Amino acid sequence: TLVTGSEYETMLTEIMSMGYERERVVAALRASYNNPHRAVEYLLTGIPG
Repeated sequence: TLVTGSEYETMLTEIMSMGYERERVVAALRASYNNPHRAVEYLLTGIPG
């Protein structure tokens, strides 16, 4: 099922509270495949590009 974006911004907001602006995590989503948890584990490893 497709995702308009809801969960997306919800990833941001969660990982957000975790000291991760919507952009770092969403971009992390672009780098996480849309996943949030991975989005932050990404926030960690450090955005390669």
